[PDB]
Amino acid sequence: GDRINTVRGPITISEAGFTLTHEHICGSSAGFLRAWPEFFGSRKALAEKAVRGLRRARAAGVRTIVDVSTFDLGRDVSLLAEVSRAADVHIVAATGLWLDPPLSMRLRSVEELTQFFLREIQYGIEDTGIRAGIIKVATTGKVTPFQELVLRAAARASLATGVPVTTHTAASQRGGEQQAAILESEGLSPSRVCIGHSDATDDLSYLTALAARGYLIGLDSIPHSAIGLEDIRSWQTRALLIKALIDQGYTKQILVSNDWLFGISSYVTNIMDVMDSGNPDGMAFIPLRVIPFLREKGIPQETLAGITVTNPARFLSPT
Amino acid sequence: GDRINTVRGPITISEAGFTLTHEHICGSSAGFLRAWPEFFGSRKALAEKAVRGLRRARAAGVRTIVDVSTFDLGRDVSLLAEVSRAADVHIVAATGLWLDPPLSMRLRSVEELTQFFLREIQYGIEDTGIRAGIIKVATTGKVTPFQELVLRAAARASLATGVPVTTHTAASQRGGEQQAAILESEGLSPSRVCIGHSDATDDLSYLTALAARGYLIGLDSIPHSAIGLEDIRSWQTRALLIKALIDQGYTKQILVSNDWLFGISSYVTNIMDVMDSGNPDGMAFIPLRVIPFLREKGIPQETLAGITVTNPARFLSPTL
Ligand SMILES: C[As](C)(=O)[O-]
Ligand SMILES: C[As](C)(=O)[O-]
Ligand SMILES: [Zn+2]
Ligand SMILES: [Zn+2]
Ligand SMILES: [Zn+2]
Ligand SMILES: [Zn+2]
Repeated sequence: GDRINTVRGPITISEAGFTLTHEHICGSSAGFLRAWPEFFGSRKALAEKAVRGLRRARAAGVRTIVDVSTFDLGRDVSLLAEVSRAADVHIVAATGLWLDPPLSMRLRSVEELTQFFLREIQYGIEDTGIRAGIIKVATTGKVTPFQELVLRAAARASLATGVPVTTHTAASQRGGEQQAAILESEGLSPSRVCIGHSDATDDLSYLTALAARGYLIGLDSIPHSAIGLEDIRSWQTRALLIKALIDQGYTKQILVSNDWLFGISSYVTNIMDVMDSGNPDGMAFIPLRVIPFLREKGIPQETLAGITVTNPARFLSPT
Repeated sequence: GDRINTVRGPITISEAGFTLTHEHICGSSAGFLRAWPEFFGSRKALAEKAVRGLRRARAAGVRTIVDVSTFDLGRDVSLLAEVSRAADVHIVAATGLWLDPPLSMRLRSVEELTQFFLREIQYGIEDTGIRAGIIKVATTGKVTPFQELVLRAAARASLATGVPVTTHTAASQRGGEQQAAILESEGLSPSRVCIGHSDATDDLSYLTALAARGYLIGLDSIPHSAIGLEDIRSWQTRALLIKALIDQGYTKQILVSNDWLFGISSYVTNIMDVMDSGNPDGMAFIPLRVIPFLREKGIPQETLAGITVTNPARFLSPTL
């Protein structure tokens, strides 16, 4: 496919440019932003903060982000569109389900879920006409029966439309292997799938084996190590996983991001200020800090451009 | 004090008339109706079905319903307003939380939840300006820590505004007991509280003990017995609890409803069809079947009017 769905409409592959493949404008819950905007100060304040942040990321070279907020992460695509336009940064929206499905999702069959994901990709999200360009799934180490249904529905929607699938995994339980087995049982190519939060451990055997099968490896939370006052595991250590996979021959399988946001209600109160204090760069942390760090370790310009431009383009191109 | 908030604005107490105090337009989940309207055929189809159902209720004497759908039951107050205007039936909307709070609610403190309930009562729901006139709270048998926070936030919002609290219980587990204990610890008067789904038990000692403390008793799911699930008890057995509480001297404490809905996504697919087959009268079941049954059992008109008109008016009218 020669075009990608964004919250402002379709764009050509070449227009995506430097792309952060796992980000959020807001981390919330379905209906929450509209029912309780003053949780974030106001909707206007949240939008203004997001625009300031996206504009700074753009100044640092970012051209596109993929907002991997699903329905149950409180995705408000109208907000995504507002901020995309004002920051002049492309935003790709997601369908799928994260870890907080309400009853009206949890009690659905695989066939029903498949039709929901297809609606969001092929028709539009809500009444907005904005179409999703990626399918987000989350599991909790040992995949539950419902999460298995979500994975199967995601695979079927991907096979029907060509849009990729991206996952949430938990640290330590090597969640990508369980996810990969289920997705392949549906006939989905690994080249359509990113195993996310893969920078949460240093298990290189796990990462390389997935990469060797053709999975994209989401090293997508690099600055999360900077949130704490003095995290035992540094952001540099997370960033060195990028170099490790390059050195093993898997440059083409790497996707990098911040997994940042501008507001969060899906966590206890006041975490946003801790996050912003630890990583004032926000979404600009990848281009301003991680890229120069890797350059200094001797990774060539061509390799960094391949990771930040070519790999996301190949991933997002409907195939 | 003389006015109740509805989805079309304030009404006077006298305007409420025959009021069904526990009902739903749609039983769903936050965000769901707008993300997947075709689950219900279409939004338009859902709306039209609800308008017909409310017009039928109106023709059977109903003038107001209290839609006790909370945020997490997917309450869409814009839908309520549209259907209210088309059916010419008053609808009182709810704040509070039911049994499916999302993470962004589950992680909130009691102070935060209190602010949310207050905003929905004092400012409006979403950006609609439609204010809630009741606070709904749900618990399961033994109250969980989060449900306790919800109860306390509900009490605090009620005490600040005069708006009443109505509950979901598992009557078979005598759930009203733990609810009452928590609500009273906050200084809430039982006369501001309806212990709901109380018709799901035959334990009259449980019901009368609550009534003796001044709680309103929600005998609010009568036709759910006419459907196959829940229990083997008949709807007449449930309706006889109304007579039982009258005879025990608690007429003033009784509230009656159907707990009906016109669409449902927070259960298995097609359950709405099963429900409609078992209760073709919908929200008209109370006035068309239960009221005549009680008349046949010798309950006088004045008593029935007290239960269906006076008691809801006293309950809903904001009061300190
Ligand atoms: C919304 As997240 C902490 O799973 O990237
Ligand atoms: C929405 As109900 C089944 O608790 O009245
Ligand atoms: Zn995640
Ligand atoms: Zn994320
Ligand atoms: Zn209930
Ligand atoms: Zn109910």
